[PDB]
Amino acid sequence: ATPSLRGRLARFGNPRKPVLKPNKPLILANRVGERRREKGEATCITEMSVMMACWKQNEFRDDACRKEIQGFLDCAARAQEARKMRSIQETLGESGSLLPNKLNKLLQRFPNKPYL
Amino acid sequence: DPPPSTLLKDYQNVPGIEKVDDVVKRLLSLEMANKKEMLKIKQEQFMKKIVANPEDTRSLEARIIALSVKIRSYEEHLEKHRKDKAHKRYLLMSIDQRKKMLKNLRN
Amino acid sequence: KNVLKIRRRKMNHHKYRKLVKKT
Amino acid sequence: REVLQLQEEVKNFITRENLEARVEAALDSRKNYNWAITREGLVVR
Amino acid sequence: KFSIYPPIPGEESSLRWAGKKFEEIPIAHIKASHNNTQIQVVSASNEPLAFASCGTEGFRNAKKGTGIAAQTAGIAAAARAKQKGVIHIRVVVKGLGPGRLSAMHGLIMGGLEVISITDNTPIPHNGCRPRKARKL
Amino acid sequence: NEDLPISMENPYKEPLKKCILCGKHVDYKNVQLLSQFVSPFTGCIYGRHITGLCGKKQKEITKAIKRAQIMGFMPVTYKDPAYLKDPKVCNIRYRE
Amino acid sequence: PRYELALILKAMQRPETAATLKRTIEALMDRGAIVRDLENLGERALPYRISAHSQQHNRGGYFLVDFYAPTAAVESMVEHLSRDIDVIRGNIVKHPLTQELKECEGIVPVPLAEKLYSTKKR
Amino acid sequence: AKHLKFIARTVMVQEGNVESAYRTLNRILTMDGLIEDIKHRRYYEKPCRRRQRESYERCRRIYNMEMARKINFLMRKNRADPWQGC
Amino acid sequence: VESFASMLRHSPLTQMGPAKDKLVIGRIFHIVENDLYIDFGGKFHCVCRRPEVDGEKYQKGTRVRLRLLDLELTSRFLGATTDTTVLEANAVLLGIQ
RNA sequence: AAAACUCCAGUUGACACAAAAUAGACUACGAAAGUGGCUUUAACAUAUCUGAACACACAAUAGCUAAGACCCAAACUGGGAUUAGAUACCCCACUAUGCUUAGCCCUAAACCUCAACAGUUCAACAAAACUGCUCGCCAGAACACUACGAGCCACAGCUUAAAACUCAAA
Ligand SMILES: [Mg+2]
Ligand SMILES: [Mg+2]
Ligand SMILES: [Mg+2]
Ligand SMILES: [Mg+2]
Ligand SMILES: [Mg+2]
Ligand SMILES: [Mg+2]
Ligand SMILES: [Mg+2]
Ligand SMILES: [Mg+2]
Ligand SMILES: [Mg+2]
Ligand SMILES: [Mg+2]
Ligand SMILES: [Mg+2]
Ligand SMILES: [Mg+2]
Ligand SMILES: [Mg+2]
Ligand SMILES: [Zn+2]
Repeated sequence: ATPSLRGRLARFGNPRKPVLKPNKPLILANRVGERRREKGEATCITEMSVMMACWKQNEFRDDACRKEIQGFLDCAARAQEARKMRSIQETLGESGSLLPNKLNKLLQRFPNKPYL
Repeated sequence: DPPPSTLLKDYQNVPGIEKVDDVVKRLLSLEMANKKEMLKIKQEQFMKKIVANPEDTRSLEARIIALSVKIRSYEEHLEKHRKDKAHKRYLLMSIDQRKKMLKNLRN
Repeated sequence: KNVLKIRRRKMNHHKYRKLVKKT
Repeated sequence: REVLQLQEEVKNFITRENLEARVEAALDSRKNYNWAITREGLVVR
Repeated sequence: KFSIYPPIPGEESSLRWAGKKFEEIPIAHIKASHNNTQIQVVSASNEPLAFASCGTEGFRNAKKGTGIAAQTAGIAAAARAKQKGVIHIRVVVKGLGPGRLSAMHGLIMGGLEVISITDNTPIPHNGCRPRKARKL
Repeated sequence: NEDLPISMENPYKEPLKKCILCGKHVDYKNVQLLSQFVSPFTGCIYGRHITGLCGKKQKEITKAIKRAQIMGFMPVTYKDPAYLKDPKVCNIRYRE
Repeated sequence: PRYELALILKAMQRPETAATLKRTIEALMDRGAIVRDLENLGERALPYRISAHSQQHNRGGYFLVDFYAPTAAVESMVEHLSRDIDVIRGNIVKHPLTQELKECEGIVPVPLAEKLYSTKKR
Repeated sequence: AKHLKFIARTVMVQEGNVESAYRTLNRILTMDGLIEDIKHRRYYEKPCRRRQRESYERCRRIYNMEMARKINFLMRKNRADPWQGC
Repeated sequence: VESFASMLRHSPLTQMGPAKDKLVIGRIFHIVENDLYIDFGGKFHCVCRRPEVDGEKYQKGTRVRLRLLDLELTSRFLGATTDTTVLEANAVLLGIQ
């Protein structure tokens, strides 16, 4: 249930102070905003931290801690193919709903009618 | 000032008044009530005192009595709360309205 | 509307207040 | 009806002579004001 | 079966952690400011057991308010708690800084078992007036 | 002319919807109902979009909740754990 | 007007609780009230630690005094309750059963507001 | 400070999914609007700016619920082409 | 001769009342993949997903039963002066015959 | 980053003359300013309408006078950064002030820039176009929220408010 718009705007005949002051007219556009891009991630920090603790505790020797060096390398790899898969998934389809351009095609088929 | 033991305006026509308990008389009296009921009693006492028919409440005289008792109430309110500007404005506008209808009734 | 007339008056008032302070 | 209904209720008022017995009776008794509402307009006590 | 609601104190509760009830598990307080993260581990009767922070663990000025710094501080606090004999822990976090979940992960990697998460962030009901806006 | 339509008030008219408390008396001492309309974790009073209450009932619920909290009948910061078992009525889904 | 006094009292024994209730009621009748009823919601834990009269209280006994008082006695009753040291919290309010319930037809449906903007091209 | 200590804003971890419990708690605070209250109370929002922001949020809410209603109303017509060759 | 008002009175579309929760038989007249286009009479047709159970006796000309949630499916939106119609009614397919 | 603090920081317990999360997706009250923690008291003019810039009553914030309060914020100022300079933006500390009582001051982009009452269905942008009646106000720009005169608990003030010279536009 949307909030009402009965006496919310400064119009003629309204005995109240305006509730809302829109800078844009409250009319549905025939467009949908584009899909916003994801932000910075800075992955692999935990595995880098544990490798990096091992280094400080063992005077930087792989032949001591191959195991979490390998863990960091795997996490870096898995992050890179995860980036690839999320890029391909976003080019393929949006999760749940549809893409903004197909939604735009629907809205061009059914335009808003703010006039007569 | 009506006495605090005066009975309410809406309650002063019931047949059983002198036989009920004194706690009931106190309960329906004006001490255990508010200033709007006190003003109703004062206004109807004035109506019985001054006008021909106290069952009109649609004439110039009745309206002047109503604004006069409201003016009295505003004066008491300001005497306690000197700094009430809203009720000071209401008192001044009531004085002007009473003067207007006084002029109309005189003319 | 732009604020060019507001700007004219703003500088007028600023210079007037500076003059009064100076004298 | 208002005056008559008010008349019989005065018989159960607290006075100076009913004070200690009424206080003890109140201490023995207990009233619960809590009740709940359902999704339907129904009261669960 | 499971309830995310914590057990009420003065009632029967079958939930146990090494025989101990919910009400006497030690508590780790993580104040996560915008420039630092401070972890203090206390018992239920308020005996301090472990205290570590980013400045304690070596980061000096602006590297303090990072995830890795809070992880390091949480690891060290969990190490001191393990020396003092702490296994299970209840986390209470205060603040919205960068190292909140990082400090929780630091406790976990240090080797403590978190059983309940509480957010005690101070939100006034319009008390003191905060600083003026930055013209940034 | 006998088959022309005629003017009447609308039949097939469903009766107007009524809130759950509509016709009920909200009292500040009824901290089981007030706890129902208070949020379980942070003690926040819910809005119309969550409670599904009409405007007058939402106003009475708000005033009674604030009154009970300042008179020492209700906790402010949390719902009573003793009343965290009542019939849920508020259209809010925290868990997943 | 008819008032209701919500009274959170100290967690005490029966004679002390009876003595405190007696003191409060006779105070009310000396200030000029006629008392309708005494109700016992009972002893229970407080929602929060109420600190009153240099004591920290965790539990309390909840009582109601439904009564009828003249207009200018509520202030005196509040001052007496403030000076009493067995009252954790006393509050005098107008009566919910004296305020009357209005009958409701139901929630009225509100439509979508129309003619907010002109029908020009824009 | 005067309330019971370990009831408000407390979630319990189930088999050790502490990350899932933290997500749940963050979801509690986001749905009750506590997080945005904290972000907006880090610095003082002057009352005129508070009123501008609340009016803007309310207009944005009105537009977004209308837009979502239109989208959900037209997704049923978003089918395959019924009469392909025109 | 019979007047149009009499026609409208002794028309089934008027004797039906509101369309909501009224069981109405209809015919399938067009199919696209698994989107069956059913007529139920009245002005518009409805579109129903093919039920996967017994999904092969749903062909062109099949008699089905419908619940008819709506008759036209229109709605007015935020800036509009008239409402947005979809030229299609709403119904739920319950079965055959 | 530096400066600053280390009589510092974290947990717990006592604790306000300050400010009033959520409710608030509500659209209310008031003449306007304004009003959103709880309780109680008093209380929200006019049974035609318009109408005082020769009056009377109010009027955000800032400010003045005197006496208090002091968590926090903060003009000014000091210190640290920045810069060619930085009397700024950025960080820290602190005062006038914001609060209360009493008295002034009487101003706002005091603007919903859209007068009151009654009623009806196109210049351009904005918030569709109008009718009857009344009051207030306006008549090229700049000089000019100025000069002078007058009034005012105002004395670096407020209200009212020109002209000369200039331009052929604004
Ligand atoms: Mg604009
Ligand atoms: Mg230094
Ligand atoms: Mg007039
Ligand atoms: Mg005037
Ligand atoms: Mg300060
Ligand atoms: Mg100071
Ligand atoms: Mg104050
Ligand atoms: Mg002023
Ligand atoms: Mg304003
Ligand atoms: Mg104007
Ligand atoms: Mg006028
Ligand atoms: Mg000026
Ligand atoms: Mg001047
Ligand atoms: Zn209702």
